Amino acid sequence: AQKTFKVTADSGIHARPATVLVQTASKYDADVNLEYNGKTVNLKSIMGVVSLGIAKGAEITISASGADENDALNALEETMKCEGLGE
Repeated sequence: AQKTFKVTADSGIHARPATVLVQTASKYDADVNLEYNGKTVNLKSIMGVVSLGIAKGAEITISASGADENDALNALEETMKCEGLGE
């Protein structure tokens, strides 16, 4: 499944926020991906997510595919909202 968000954090997704998203994604069996502007990366890789240079105002899609895909997605959505990263 997938869900789209808008990035609202001023400094966008640098290493710190990227680490938060990966630590959550890392807890699930599903494959978890982050798409931005037509580029797709593993959400279980910090370097992968930082390489995008995602900034404030960006639209991103997160998908999960597997046995815990729907709880994986919920987790990430909450992670994202609690941290002020995106909504």
